Amino acid sequence: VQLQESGPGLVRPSETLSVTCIVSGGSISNYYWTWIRQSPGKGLEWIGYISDRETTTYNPSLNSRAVISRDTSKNQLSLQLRSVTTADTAIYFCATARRGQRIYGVVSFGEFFYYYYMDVWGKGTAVTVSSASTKGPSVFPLAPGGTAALGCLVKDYFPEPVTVSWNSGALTSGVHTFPAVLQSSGLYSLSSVVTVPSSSLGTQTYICNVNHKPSNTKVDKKVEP
Amino acid sequence: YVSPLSVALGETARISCGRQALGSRAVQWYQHKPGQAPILLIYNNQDRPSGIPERFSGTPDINFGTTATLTISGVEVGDEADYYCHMWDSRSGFSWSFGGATRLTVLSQPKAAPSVTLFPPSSEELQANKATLVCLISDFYPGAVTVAWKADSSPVKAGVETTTPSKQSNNKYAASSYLSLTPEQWKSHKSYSCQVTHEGSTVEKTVAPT
Amino acid sequence: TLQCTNYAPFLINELKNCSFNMTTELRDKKQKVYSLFYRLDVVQIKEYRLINCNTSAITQACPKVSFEPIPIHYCAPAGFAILKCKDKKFNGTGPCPSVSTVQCTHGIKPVVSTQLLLNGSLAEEEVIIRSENITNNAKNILVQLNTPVQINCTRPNNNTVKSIRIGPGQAFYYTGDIIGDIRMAHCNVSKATWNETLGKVVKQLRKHFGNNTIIRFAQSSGGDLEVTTHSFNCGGEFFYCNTSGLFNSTWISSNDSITLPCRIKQIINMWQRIGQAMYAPPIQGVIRCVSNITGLILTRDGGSTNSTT
Amino acid sequence: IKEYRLINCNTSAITQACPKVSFEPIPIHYCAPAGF
Ligand SMILES: *[C@@H]1O[C@H](CO)[C@@H](O[C@@H]2O[C@H](CO)[C@@H](O[C@@H]3O[C@H](CO[C@H]4O[C@H](CO[C@H]5O[C@H](CO)[C@@H](O)[C@H](O)[C@@H]5O[C@H]5O[C@H](CO)[C@@H](O)[C@H](O)[C@@H]5O)[C@@H](O)[C@H](O[C@H]5O[C@H](CO)[C@@H](O)[C@H](O)[C@@H]5O)[C@@H]4O)[C@@H](O)[C@H](O[C@H]4O[C@H](CO)[C@@H](O)[C@H](O)[C@@H]4O[C@H]4O[C@H](CO)[C@@H](O)[C@H](O)[C@@H]4O[C@H]4O[C@H](CO)[C@@H](O)[C@H](O)[C@@H]4O)[C@@H]3O)[C@H](O)[C@H]2NC(C)=O)[C@H](O)[C@H]1NC(C)=O
Ligand SMILES: *[C@@H]1O[C@H](CO)[C@@H](O[C@@H]2O[C@H](CO)[C@@H](O[C@@H]3O[C@H](CO[C@H]4O[C@H](CO)[C@@H](O)[C@H](O)[C@@H]4O)[C@@H](O)[C@H](O[C@H]4O[C@H](CO)[C@@H](O)[C@H](O)[C@@H]4O[C@H]4O[C@H](CO)[C@@H](O)[C@H](O)[C@@H]4O[C@H]4O[C@H](CO)[C@@H](O)[C@H](O)[C@@H]4O)[C@@H]3O)[C@H](O)[C@H]2NC(C)=O)[C@H](O)[C@H]1NC(C)=O
Ligand SMILES: *[C@@H]1O[C@H](CO)[C@@H](O[C@@H]2O[C@H](CO)[C@@H](O[C@@H]3O[C@H](CO)[C@@H](O)[C@H](O[C@H]4O[C@H](CO)[C@@H](O)[C@H](O)[C@@H]4O[C@H]4O[C@H](CO)[C@@H](O)[C@H](O)[C@@H]4O)[C@@H]3O)[C@H](O)[C@H]2NC(C)=O)[C@H](O)[C@H]1NC(C)=O
Ligand SMILES: *[C@@H]1O[C@H](CO)[C@@H](O[C@@H]2O[C@H](CO)[C@@H](O[C@@H]3O[C@H](CO)[C@@H](O)[C@H](O[C@H]4O[C@H](CO)[C@@H](O)[C@H](O)[C@@H]4O[C@H]4O[C@H](CO)[C@@H](O)[C@H](O)[C@@H]4O)[C@@H]3O)[C@H](O)[C@H]2NC(C)=O)[C@H](O)[C@H]1NC(C)=O
Ligand SMILES: *[C@@H]1O[C@H](CO)[C@@H](O[C@@H]2O[C@H](CO)[C@@H](O[C@@H]3O[C@H](CO)[C@@H](O)[C@H](O[C@H]4O[C@H](CO)[C@@H](O)[C@H](O)[C@@H]4O)[C@@H]3O)[C@H](O)[C@H]2NC(C)=O)[C@H](O)[C@H]1NC(C)=O
Ligand SMILES: *[C@@H]1O[C@H](CO)[C@@H](O[C@@H]2O[C@H](CO)[C@@H](O[C@@H]3O[C@H](CO)[C@@H](O)[C@H](O[C@H]4O[C@H](CO)[C@@H](O)[C@H](O)[C@@H]4O)[C@@H]3O)[C@H](O)[C@H]2NC(C)=O)[C@H](O)[C@H]1NC(C)=O
Ligand SMILES: *[C@@H]1O[C@H](CO)[C@@H](O[C@@H]2O[C@H](CO)[C@@H](O)[C@H](O)[C@H]2NC(C)=O)[C@H](O)[C@H]1NC(C)=O
Ligand SMILES: *[C@@H]1O[C@H](CO)[C@@H](O[C@@H]2O[C@H](CO)[C@@H](O)[C@H](O)[C@H]2NC(C)=O)[C@H](O)[C@H]1NC(C)=O
Ligand SMILES: *[C@@H]1O[C@H](CO)[C@@H](O[C@@H]2O[C@H](CO)[C@@H](O)[C@H](O)[C@H]2NC(C)=O)[C@H](O)[C@H]1NC(C)=O
Ligand SMILES: *[C@@H]1O[C@H](CO)[C@@H](O[C@@H]2O[C@H](CO)[C@@H](O)[C@H](O)[C@H]2NC(C)=O)[C@H](O)[C@H]1NC(C)=O
Ligand SMILES: *[C@@H]1O[C@H](CO)[C@@H](O)[C@H](O)[C@H]1NC(C)=O
Ligand SMILES: *[C@@H]1O[C@H](CO)[C@@H](O)[C@H](O)[C@H]1NC(C)=O
Ligand SMILES: *[C@@H]1O[C@H](CO)[C@@H](O)[C@H](O)[C@H]1NC(C)=O
Ligand SMILES: *[C@@H]1O[C@H](CO)[C@@H](O)[C@H](O)[C@H]1NC(C)=O
Repeated sequence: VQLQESGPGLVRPSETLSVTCIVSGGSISNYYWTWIRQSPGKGLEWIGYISDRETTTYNPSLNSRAVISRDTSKNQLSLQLRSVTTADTAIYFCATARRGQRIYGVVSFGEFFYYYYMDVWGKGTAVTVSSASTKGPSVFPLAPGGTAALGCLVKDYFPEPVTVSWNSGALTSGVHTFPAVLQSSGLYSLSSVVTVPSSSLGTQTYICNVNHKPSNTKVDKKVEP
Repeated sequence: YVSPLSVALGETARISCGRQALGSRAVQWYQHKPGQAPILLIYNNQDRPSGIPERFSGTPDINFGTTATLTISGVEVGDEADYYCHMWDSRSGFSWSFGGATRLTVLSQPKAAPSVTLFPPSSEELQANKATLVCLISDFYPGAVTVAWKADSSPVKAGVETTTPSKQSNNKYAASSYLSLTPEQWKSHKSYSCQVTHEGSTVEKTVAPT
Repeated sequence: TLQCTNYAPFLINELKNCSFNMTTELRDKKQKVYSLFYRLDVVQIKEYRLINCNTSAITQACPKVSFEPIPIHYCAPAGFAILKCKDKKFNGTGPCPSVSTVQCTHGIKPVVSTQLLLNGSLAEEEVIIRSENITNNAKNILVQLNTPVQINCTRPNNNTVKSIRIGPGQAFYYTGDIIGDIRMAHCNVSKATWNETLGKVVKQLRKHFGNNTIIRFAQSSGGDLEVTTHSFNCGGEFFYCNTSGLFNSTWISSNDSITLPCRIKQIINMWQRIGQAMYAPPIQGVIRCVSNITGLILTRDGGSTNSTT
Repeated sequence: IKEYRLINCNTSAITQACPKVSFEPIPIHYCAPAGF
């Protein structure tokens, strides 16, 4: 099974966050499904889950602010969190959950317990809780061992994340997109470079595909010396 | 939340559970690497999903008074990560918490040298009335690095914003430093330099307005 | 006065953790200690008290003595004698054709028990029904089995004991906190053998009530907690077993071992004794005793309509 | 433990000898019954 999240990426404080998780390659109807988040400088927090009977159960530490649902017609799991605050900023993961039984004695004496385990997970989706509007990144080319270095500056965007691609597939390696820097302005800037042959220069072509979905913005840059 | 552990490369690591079970237990072990999705390594105390290497193992609950432990034999640089022990027992109730993470570090980890690439401001950025020098540092281990900018022979104190080093998909670290100038300041000096000191050794790159 | 809370992680199940003051060995000095009580021993007014403290005084059984019944021979003095009936089909009073004489009886185990009789002597040939007025319901009914059924009784809970000194020389042994799982005491009885035994008893029962009459079995429905349950002793602890599983049947014309729930009480007044009660000291470790059910004690519901039920 | 306690109070209970009785040992004759 495959899980892919989708999200707002930016939510104002006191508003309602919403994230969705599409499942492929297995039926939604026969499984339990759950949401987990990671907030910065904290650990993985278990939010709650939904049963095959569409019954929901939630961590008390969410304080009933969370609602989890299923839409079999789109095979999609969903989650809303109302009344968010900056602590609700987090990568949000959707996962499968299996029920197991730990039995230590007699069933009738109730001498057993249930536990769950998450065997399949999503990549996560970044969701930020912040006042400001989306800001598109101005992108600037960074001009060029028998190799040269080539790059694109992705300047002053908000919020994270930015996707960077080069020619799509052909430039897969050796290409390195560095972590971004959080400016004192609160803007983000990253860089993406690739190592190329000096002889290829002036004869070949390279551009970087810069995606800022929250902007949302789209651009390409032709790098030239 | 973080509990640091350091292990020599190629030996057997033993990660204790944060909690000791009141009653007979079902423990799950998750591996979480920064910026990636967590992985289920062990479920039901000792059971291993398909694809998880038989290098990892847990302690079975035979009712002996033995704490939940995660064993990793032949520990590799790729096993550097956080390990959480999800503990279910009969007298605790439904356990919402994953517990704290044991941060595993692999060690006598060779001391690789950093690679450094310095880019001058773009012709476009200067026509946009901005200038930023970009110093990229990659492929180093260990992760501690010091980056200093110089204008000619003197140290720039500001305009400098640097990312914290983090491990990349070749298990080595990478960081970037950005020095933003005004175009007139850029044309002002003969040269700017990005100087990186790693493990006592110092290397440097240089660019000039042209 | 005991300040008590429920255990706290009780999913489906009673025993309570209490704290209280206690006189130490010095009269003047006091100690605050805690003990675990099965909730039969305490009652409330969270504040609690022991059940016994308004009815009678209490004394603690010495730890050394054992409650494991051993055969005892009753002897008559010289000049007197004991006559022993060896008639197999002996129906409970009457003339015994085959009689032998002894100065002392055989080893009789003083097994303290309720409802079902334990570790006794088995009647040869047919199972034997002994009463005093068969048409009368008020008088109980004694049953002696020919085949003993096997009953395995265990207290799974890991009981730990501590010793707190409450006065000069005096030392109370209290139930420490349990280590490991919380399981309730129980008793197993092979359903096959118990169904055979129950069959054979009703065969001999119908000899006194005409021949295809409806013979059903129901639970105890009268009297106090101490009498309605199969009370007995095992390893030191006093078990109060609910026997609803066995006596839930109706007769006309895998292993599947039955399981019986047992509660535990440490304050006891057996044989209708009101006055000086006993505190059964807690027993360290897990308990398991295997016993025989050699007899039974039954009672009718009343004048029955006679050939009706 | 200036505070003190009696040595015995943690080992056993205690009782006071009556004043009247004397601990002055007197000759005692051990006798066997008739036939022995
Ligand atoms: C009076 O009579 C009373 C009743 O009449 C009686 O009460 C009984 O008490 C006993 C204990 O005294 C109870 O016994 C326990 O039984 C548990 C359940 O056992 C059954 O189920 C398991 C597991 O099966 C599931 O998983 C497997 C995975 O392979 C699947 O294949 C199965 O299909 C099944 O999955 C279904 O069920 C799930 C729910 O459980 C569902 O979610 C799922 O969707 C599926 O539908 C079977 O493996 C058992 O079979 C084995 O045992 C039988 C004998 O019973 C053998 O004939 C057979 O060959 C097998 O060996 C069985 O069918 C046990 O789990 C439990 O034992 C564990 O707990 C104790 C302590 O709490 C541990 O000390 C012990 O080690 C066991 O732990 C192991 O398993 C856990 C949980 O999985 C692990 O986390 C743990 O680490 C440990 O693993 C280790 O051991 C494994 C082998 O056990 C080994 O594989 C591992 O590699 C590792 O080393 C315990 O035995 C019994 O239930 C009571 N009866 C009732 C009705 O409740 C009472 O005692 C009598 N009184 C007397 C006599 O005085
Ligand atoms: C119907 O008939 C059947 C058949 O007889 C009955 O089933 C029997 O029931 C017996 C009593 O209920 C039970 O006997 C007990 O067995 C325990 C386990 O036995 C094992 O060890 C012996 C060797 O000692 C082996 O031969 C045997 O094979 C087993 O391996 C014993 O441990 C029990 O002894 C203890 O309890 C009795 C009270 O019942 C005490 O008098 C005795 O001193 C023992 O207590 C000490 O040890 C325990 C250990 O946990 C301590 O907790 C406790 O504080 C005591 O420790 C103090 O004293 C020691 C010694 O002075 C000292 O060193 C220490 O420091 C402490 O101060 C007991 O013997 C039979 O096992 C059982 N038969 C079978 C086959 O299973 C059935 O009950 C009958 N039905 C009914 C209703 O009664
Ligand atoms: C020392 O203390 C212990 C414990 O603290 C005492 O043990 C308890 O004793 C009390 C009363 O003595 C007893 O309570 C009764 O239990 C009966 C059996 O379970 C109940 O049937 C009875 O209920 C009736 O009385 C209630 C008022 O108390 C009414 O509210 C209720 O509706 C019942 O009344 C109906 O029935 C009667 C009789 O048919 C009728 O007249 C009425 O009109 C009405 O129809 C009580 O609840 C406890 O059960 C005992 N506790 C335990 C654990 O056994 C012990 O008695 C004290 N010692 C001495 C010497 O008194
Ligand atoms: C009730 O109270 C009365 C009085 O309050 C108790 O009587 C006293 O009991 C204590 C201990 O029970 C006893 O103290 C010991 O006396 C021994 C004999 O004189 C000493 O040899 C012993 O010393 C060892 O233990 C000390 C720690 O307590 C150490 O500091 C010391 O170094 C000694 O240890 C060495 O020796 C041991 C054994 O060889 C060895 O393992 C060690 O490694 C080390 O080498 C104690 O001082 C008093 O003497 C008793 N008082 C009187 C007046 O007789 C009574 O016991 C209490 N009742 C009960 C039931 O306990
Ligand atoms: C049955 O009741 C008895 C009452 O006598 C009970 O014994 C006591 O239980 C409490 C449970 O809170 C114990 O208190 C704990 O003691 C430990 C060790 O000293 C502390 O670390 C604990 O502090 C943590 O938890 C607090 C909860 O609010 C937090 O605020 C705090 O920051 C810590 O995280 C806690 O104070 C107490 O020690 C025992 N008493 C004795 C004498 O042992 C017994 O546990 C109850 N039974 C069961 C099964 O729980
Ligand atoms: C009921 O609960 C109690 C807990 O209060 C429990 O008692 C514990 O049992 C174990 C035995 O199963 C005891 O462990 C032993 O203790 C002795 C004395 O300290 C040690 O010598 C033993 O060491 C051996 O085992 C080691 C294993 O690593 C070896 O390394 C070593 O070389 C020895 O071979 C062992 O540790 C434990 O001390 C008690 N605890 C207490 C407080 O008494 C009891 O088992 C439970 N009851 C039942 C019936 O299970
Ligand atoms: C056991 O059975 C015998 C039958 O042999 C009973 O003895 C008879 O009892 C009746 C009353 O029930 C008397 O009228 C007869 O005189 C007795 N007959 C003989 C031959 O003695 C005996 O009562 C039965 N015992 C019980 C407890 O029912
Ligand atoms: C419980 O019943 C069993 C039989 O089910 C008894 O075991 C027999 O004991 C006698 C001694 O009276 C031996 O001669 C037999 O050989 C035993 N049977 C077997 C199959 O070995 C046991 O003694 C009874 N327990 C009691 C009365 O405490
Ligand atoms: C009570 O316990 C005894 C012994 O622990 C049980 O006897 C066992 O029975 C099974 C077959 O049902 C045999 O495989 C074992 O070999 C027996 N054990 C021994 C030591 O002989 C008996 O079945 C138990 N009774 C109940 C009702 O469960
Ligand atoms: C012993 O177990 C039986 C279960 O069979 C209990 O019987 C129940 O009692 C309640 C009233 O207390 C009735 O309303 C239920 O209908 C009974 N259950 C059934 C299945 O008929 C009984 O109370 C238990 N006895 C004790 C003393 O705890
Ligand atoms: C012990 O006695 C004191 C009075 O000094 C009281 O306050 C306390 O509640 C008592 N202990 C318990 C467990 O109630
Ligand atoms: C005993 O049974 C006889 C038989 O008819 C009956 O007459 C008598 O009243 C009964 N005795 C008692 C005390 O019930
Ligand atoms: C009842 O059945 C027994 C055994 O078959 C038989 O001996 C007896 O005659 C029957 N009684 C009547 C009244 O038919
Ligand atoms: C025990 O009695 C209950 C109540 O009528 C009934 O539901 C159950 O089937 C009975 N058990 C057996 C084994 O007959």
